[PDB]
Amino acid sequence: PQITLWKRPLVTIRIGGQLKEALLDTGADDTVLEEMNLPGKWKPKMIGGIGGFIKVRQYDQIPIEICGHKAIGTVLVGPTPVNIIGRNLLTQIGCTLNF
Amino acid sequence: PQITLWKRPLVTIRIGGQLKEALLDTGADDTVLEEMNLPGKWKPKMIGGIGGFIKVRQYDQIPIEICGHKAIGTVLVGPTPVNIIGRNLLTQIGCTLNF
Ligand SMILES: CC[C@H](C)CN(C[C@@H](O)[C@H](Cc1ccccc1)NC(=O)[C@@H](NC(C)=O)[C@@H](C)CC)S(=O)(=O)c1ccc2ncsc2c1
Repeated sequence: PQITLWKRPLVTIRIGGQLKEALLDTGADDTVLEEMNLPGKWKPKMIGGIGGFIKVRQYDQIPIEICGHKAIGTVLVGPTPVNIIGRNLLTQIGCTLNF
Repeated sequence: PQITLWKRPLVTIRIGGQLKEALLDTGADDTVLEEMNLPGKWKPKMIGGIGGFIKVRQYDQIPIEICGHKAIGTVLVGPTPVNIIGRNLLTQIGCTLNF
């Protein structure tokens, strides 16, 4: 699809057996999901945003389908106000910026 | 151009006659640049994301050339981690997300 940027580029994603709305975010190196109780091992991480840093749980090799396109990779989970699909997954679904 | 996402989508901008490197950030509502001088009146504003809010200076109707494309719009200036081109200007330059 083509997504214009008049509004937030929110799309439906499928992860760990939930459908979620998530921002396709070219400014995000990593994918950051709102708090959710994913199974499996994780590693602690701190990521820096506009207001400072938050602590997140890093889960590896998590399947995520982004409206139709399958990806698998690292997902960070923590107290973000929005689900963020970052470049690690955007590259996998062949997402580009175009102008 | 078409810009892939295996690297940060950093582009050269020209603003107030100065060249800077800024991140094309579809997850950002607004454009916020690191502390710098810009001509004209500004008003205090606060903007937020992960880690909470920061105080910025809002400059309206500021010309910025982004990767050779002209925009004129709101530029926020403050303690952002990186120079960010947000949707307010990405829309002006005709930027879309495609996959
Ligand atoms: C490169 C620095 C950048 C800040 C990283 N983040 C991604 C960014 O697009 C966020 C997304 C966002 C939107 C709304 C609420 C909260 C966040 N936008 C924002 O924080 C913007 N907020 C809004 C409301 O658009 C602000 C810029 C104000 C306009 S980020 O979200 O802080 C982020 C994401 C992934 C990641 N991986 C490693 S460090 C890292 C940091």
